[PDB]
Amino acid sequence: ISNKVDAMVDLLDLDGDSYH
Amino acid sequence: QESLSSWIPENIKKKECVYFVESSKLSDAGKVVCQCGYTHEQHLEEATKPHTFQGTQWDPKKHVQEMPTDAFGDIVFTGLSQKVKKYVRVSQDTPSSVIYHLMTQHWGLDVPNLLISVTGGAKNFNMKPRLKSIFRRGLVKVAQTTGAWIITGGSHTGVMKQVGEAVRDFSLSSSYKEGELITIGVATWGTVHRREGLIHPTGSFPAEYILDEDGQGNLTCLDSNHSHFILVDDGTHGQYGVEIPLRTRLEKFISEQTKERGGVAIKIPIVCVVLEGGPGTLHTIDNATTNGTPCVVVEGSGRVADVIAQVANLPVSDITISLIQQKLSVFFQEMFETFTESRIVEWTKKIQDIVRRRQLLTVFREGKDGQQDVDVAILQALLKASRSQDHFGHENWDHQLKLAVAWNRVDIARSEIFMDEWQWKPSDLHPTMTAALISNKPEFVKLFLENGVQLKEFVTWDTLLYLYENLDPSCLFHSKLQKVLVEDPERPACAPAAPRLQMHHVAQVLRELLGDFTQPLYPRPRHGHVTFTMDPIRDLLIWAIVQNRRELAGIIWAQSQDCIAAALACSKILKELSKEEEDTDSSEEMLALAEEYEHRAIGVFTECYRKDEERAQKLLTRVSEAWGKTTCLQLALEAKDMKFVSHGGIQAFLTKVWWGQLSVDNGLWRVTLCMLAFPLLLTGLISFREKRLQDVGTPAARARAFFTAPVVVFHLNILSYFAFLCLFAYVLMVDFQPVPSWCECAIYLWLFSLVCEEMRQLFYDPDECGLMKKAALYFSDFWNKLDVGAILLFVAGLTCRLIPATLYPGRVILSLDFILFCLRLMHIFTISKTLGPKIIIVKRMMKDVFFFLFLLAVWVVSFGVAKQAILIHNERRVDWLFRGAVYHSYLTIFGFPEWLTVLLLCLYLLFTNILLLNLLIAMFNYTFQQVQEHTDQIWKFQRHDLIEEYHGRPAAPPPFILLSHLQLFIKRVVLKRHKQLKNKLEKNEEAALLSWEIYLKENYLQNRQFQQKQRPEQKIEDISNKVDAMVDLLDLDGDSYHVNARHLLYPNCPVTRFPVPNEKVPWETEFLIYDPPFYTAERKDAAAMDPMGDTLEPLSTIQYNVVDGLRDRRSFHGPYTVQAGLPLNPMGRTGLRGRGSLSCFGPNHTLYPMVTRWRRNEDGAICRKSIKKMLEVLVVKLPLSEHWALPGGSREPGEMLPRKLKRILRQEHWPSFENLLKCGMEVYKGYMDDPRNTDNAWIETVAVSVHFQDQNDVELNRLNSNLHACDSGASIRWQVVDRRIPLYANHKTLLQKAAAEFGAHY
Amino acid sequence: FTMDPIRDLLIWAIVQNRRELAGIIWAQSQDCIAAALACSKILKELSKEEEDTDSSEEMLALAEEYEHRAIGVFTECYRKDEERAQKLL
Ligand SMILES: Nc1ncnc2c1ncn2[C@@H]1O[C@H](COP(=O)(O)OP(=O)(O)OC[C@H]2O[C@@H](O)[C@H](O)[C@@H]2O)[C@@H](O)[C@H]1O
Ligand SMILES: Nc1ncnc2c1ncn2[C@@H]1O[C@H](COP(=O)(O)OP(=O)(O)OC[C@H]2O[C@@H](O)[C@H](O)[C@@H]2O)[C@@H](O)[C@H]1O
Ligand SMILES: [Ca+2]
Repeated sequence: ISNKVDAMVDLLDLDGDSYH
Repeated sequence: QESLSSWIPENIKKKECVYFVESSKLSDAGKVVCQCGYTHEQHLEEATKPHTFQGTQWDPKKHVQEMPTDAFGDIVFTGLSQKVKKYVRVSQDTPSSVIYHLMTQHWGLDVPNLLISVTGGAKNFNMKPRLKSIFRRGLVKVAQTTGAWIITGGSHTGVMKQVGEAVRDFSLSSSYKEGELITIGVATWGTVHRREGLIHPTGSFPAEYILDEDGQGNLTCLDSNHSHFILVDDGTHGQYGVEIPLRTRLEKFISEQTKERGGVAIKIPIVCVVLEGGPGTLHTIDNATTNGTPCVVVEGSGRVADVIAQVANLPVSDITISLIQQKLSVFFQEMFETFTESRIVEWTKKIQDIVRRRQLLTVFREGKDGQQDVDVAILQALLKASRSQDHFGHENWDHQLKLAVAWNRVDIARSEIFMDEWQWKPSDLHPTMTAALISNKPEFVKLFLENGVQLKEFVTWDTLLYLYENLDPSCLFHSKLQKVLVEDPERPACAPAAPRLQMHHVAQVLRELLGDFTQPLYPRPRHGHVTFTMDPIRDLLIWAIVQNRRELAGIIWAQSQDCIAAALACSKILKELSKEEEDTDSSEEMLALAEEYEHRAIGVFTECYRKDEERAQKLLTRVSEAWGKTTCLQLALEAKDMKFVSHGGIQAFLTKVWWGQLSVDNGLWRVTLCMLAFPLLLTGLISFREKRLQDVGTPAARARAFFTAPVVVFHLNILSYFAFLCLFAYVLMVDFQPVPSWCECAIYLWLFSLVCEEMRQLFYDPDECGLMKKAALYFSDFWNKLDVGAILLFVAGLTCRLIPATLYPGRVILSLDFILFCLRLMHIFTISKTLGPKIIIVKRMMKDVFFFLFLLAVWVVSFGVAKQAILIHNERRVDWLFRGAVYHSYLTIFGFPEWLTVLLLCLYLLFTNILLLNLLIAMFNYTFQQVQEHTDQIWKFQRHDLIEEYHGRPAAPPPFILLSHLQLFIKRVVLKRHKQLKNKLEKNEEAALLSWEIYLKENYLQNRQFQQKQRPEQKIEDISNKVDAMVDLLDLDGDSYHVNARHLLYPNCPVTRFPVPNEKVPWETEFLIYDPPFYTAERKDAAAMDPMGDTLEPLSTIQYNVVDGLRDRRSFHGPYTVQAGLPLNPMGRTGLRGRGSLSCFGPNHTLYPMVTRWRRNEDGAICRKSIKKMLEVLVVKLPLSEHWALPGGSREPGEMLPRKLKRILRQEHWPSFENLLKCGMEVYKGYMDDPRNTDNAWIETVAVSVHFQDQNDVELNRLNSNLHACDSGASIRWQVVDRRIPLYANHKTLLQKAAAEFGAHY
Repeated sequence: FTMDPIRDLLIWAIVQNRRELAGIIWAQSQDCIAAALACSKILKELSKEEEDTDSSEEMLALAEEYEHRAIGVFTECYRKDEERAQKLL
């Protein structure tokens, strides 16, 4: 359950000048 | 005390209406009232005289006068309490310095740390029970810790009654605790019921006031719980509200003008708070918030609270006067119809001017899921207000944090106070560390540690003394320390009776708690910057462990120096303390803590054993310098540290001592066989370790090293004792004579040798200890008791054998002696593996079998006397019948006549053969059930002292121990343990050993906390915190006017103006109720200013928007409209008709010059902000302005208008030169917002800015020399520029407008 | 009105083995240490004559809980001020 809810909180937390 | 009673009629005044101006509306049975009607037919306490003018509508400025006050003093309520209460009647206008000097000096109230001013509804107040709960715990809990000053209105009604009750019961329930939550009440002198008894012309040092809740018409009576009383008088009688400006004015002067401890100033923080109110409440909040005190309102509480809390986050322009009465009439639904439009516009104006200043207000929100405290609200209402009030203040940074300690808010203090912008040094956290420690707050000391406070630098000597001065008085150790310190006899001469607390006192109680063997820890002085002890963290550990503070001690153990001594000492102290506790809940926790510390000691030592064993053995035999010159092992012995001594490696150390110089594995039978033959040891018969003795065979050294081992001396003493018994038995059996034999005298010689060995067993003193205590620890031993009983019986028997007339007595006495010696040999079986555990149970069951056997004796005595009385003739023989019946009773106990014989034998069979056997069965079941299996650990703990006693003993069997006694007795005639059980190591060695130890501790701690992370309760807690963060994350998915003009309280002129909302400001919008008073100043009819303050006459003829000669009566912005021959404000409406204190109508033109320069560092380069730079302005402070402001003058003269600001300030002749140099740059011109604006006479300005770019010698040199500044002013000085710097807010607008011209910061 | 109302309601709610109702109305009681012991005495004197194998166990455990409540109040009042707390017995 803890691994499930940590995957859940990870998924919910998921939401130049060119010179010489 | 009489200085007060003289001082009050000198100092304070009180108001007096002097003339009868008879009121038109005659009062309710007070028809003779002259518009105040206090105590006469008139409003007079003197002759109601004509006074040369009977002025109709007698002016309160002109009629009412001041008089010296006599109504002061003390008070008591008749029977309702027993304590006394101070009270003072005070004038309407009084300097707050006077009242502060009174309350400090002549009342004896020290300076506070917090000022809560609570306000609410007085006569008509109703509350839900949930609101009632916060007053009982939230207000009292936050008042009682910080040492607050609850200031409120003094009344017996409503909310003030709730505060009065909720502070009273705390004082009763405190159970004679020190200190009382001081409470000061302020009410008006007019609306007091029975105040005629209070006026005593002399000093009323006693007084009596009886409250009566019957005669309350217009008036109201006092409350009986407030501890000081202040009665503002006004001269009026029934007025409500003459106490608000005095309370608000006094609160500020107390908060921000009295504490200046190391610096400029430091302000005592201050909070106003409301519950539910009406028209008195809004005026109080509005008058308070202009003075800088924050205000927290509570949601879900009452009428005014809800209508403020609904309009909290709204924009300021969004308030409609319709919306006000709409939200008003629903919450005021009892008296909603009692509202008129003028009351609606007044309340709309007040709510507008309050919710403008969003910094100084907070809502409690009534979160109602935890319903946490007032404290979480009050802290944020401090912090938001403190930043806005000042940015350079440092008192709030250190004064605030301390307060945040006392309510246990670590998330707030971490997030808000410890973000940035403090620039603290770490040692500056030292005093606020200390109060975090005494108040037992582990979280804040953990946060200070993670922020970088060093314990080793922190604990000074005097700091430790102060720590012990403030022990928790509930604990047992405080009572024991008090019982010592009161019984301290050597403190004769001092100013007081209770002398002091010195460190040798707590050292003396610690020595008696710890045991006799240690030395005193702290020395007594035989008589700086920072005196340090030998080891600081030891002392703090002792302090935190005597008071049963668990989680605090668990932190500061982790920084300890030498840990294995420390955990065992803290186990010993707790076990010695938990016996004398006598409270059924303290003893269990105080025991389990000691068990946890035993676990910590085992956990460190089992690491250090596994890393390197032979070094880890050196850790036990070390003598610790810290804990009073003892070792670790003896400390573990005295504490009955059962689980510690049964560890494997320490038992291996004990065995390695036991087998001595030779190896440990060669068994016992081979030991007996090499004991049998002398050169068998010289042969390859036995083992050895330390192979220089095993390989290189030096047989003299090998024989000496063989005899040095204590197993050898043990077996030799056993053999000699055995032969002693056998030859003693032979001389006792047949070889006994009245003349002494020779086999007898040899045996008496061997027993003399035994008694001299027991003598040196008693007299040996390795370290100095109590000699009587040495005898006590001797005689506490079981086998010592048996040995001394045997020797005293022996010398008594030898005395009896020296009597030839008692030979058969004396001989059999020496028999009984023999029996004692037999039990001595049972001592041998303690050393076995398998028998000692059984011997323990015998030593157990002796204790109750004794008290059983006494009962058996009384039973058999009763039986014997009964049988002797029933079955004999009447006889009194000496030893015939009594001894015959005693032998018959011994035959019975060791193993018509028909009915009586059957009755006697059946009584014997039912009694002595049955029930006491069942007592024995039950008692020994209860005994043997209890022993369980602990017995092996009891034996392993019992193993040590035998090895000790044989290690100390000399090597000879006791016929030859005299050879040992002679050399030791002659060495102690002329002028120290062995170095295998206690040795003082090299200092250089001990440093390396302790560093190795303190390395290994941190390796223990990680495994400890990591496996503590695997308990399931920890996992459930982590899952709950995860899902609460998850539900929080998922739950996550105005019109600019002249607002300083509309603001009330026209300065230096006690008048008012009309309430004007944000709607009816401009001249375009019609306001049908707009009726401002035609207000003029007293100096509006005066000198060279225009006399048109009373321009209803045709005297108003000067030029409008044109220069009427020297009066350039023309705006820089544009042409003002004229109505009824007077100009109107082009900006809108202000609420006051007339000229006011201004010179003339329209604009009154003035020039505001500002000087600017750069702020350099110590080098001379520009100091830098985050992006911009630092700027300096030169400002003035007048002696009666209490404010810094710009040196700007009225432009009534042409060029000397800066000299009209600064003739006295700048110079006289060089001032005209700098005025020639004053050709600078202009930033802003036109109409200016100001509180001195009516609808007619406003202020227009021109603003010039002159600058110093170079900060060396140039234009600035002329400003330096051309300065005669000290003319008629208090102070002028240069000043840093920032957005928080003190000034008029009107001038702050000028600086924030002109700071863009040079790019300074903000 | 009677001499003390909440006493009577406590008696009524405790003779009928209503647990969670009695636990509420104990909290408003007047003199609590007498009340918890009286309600323990009534339950122990009643649970003997019950003769139902399921009612007697709950009717006994309730009395044990009320003994716990009396101890819990008295150990507070002892710790605050001992010599006044002796006057309570
Ligand atoms: N100082 C007073 N003492 C007792 N009663 C009062 C007082 N002032 C007003 N009252 C009565 O209270 C009634 C209205 O009470 P509310 O509107 O609930 O309270 P409010 O008038 O807002 O008074 C706020 C009160 O709090 C105090 O800090 C302050 O002295 C102010 O008077 C009125 O009928 C009035 O007679
Ligand atoms: N824009 C403003 N912002 C704040 N306060 C103001 C402003 N304009 C005037 N005041 C206040 O109004 C009060 C009366 O105004 P003036 O006396 O006309 O102002 P000024 O002449 O600059 O000050 C005279 C000073 O001499 C002292 O006797 C007196 O204490 C006052 O500080 C003063 O105390 C001043 O502090
Ligand atoms: Ca002995």
